[PDB]
This record gives sequence, C-alpha cells and structure tokens, in this order.
Amino acid sequence: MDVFMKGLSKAK
Repeated sequence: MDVFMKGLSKAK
C-alpha cells in the first residue's frame, strides 16, 4: 500500500 510514509505515492 501507500499510506505509511508521508511521501511515497499516497494511493489511499
């Protein structure tokens, strides 16, 4: 997924 990091992809 992409929500853990504050900057990676943000797909949530």
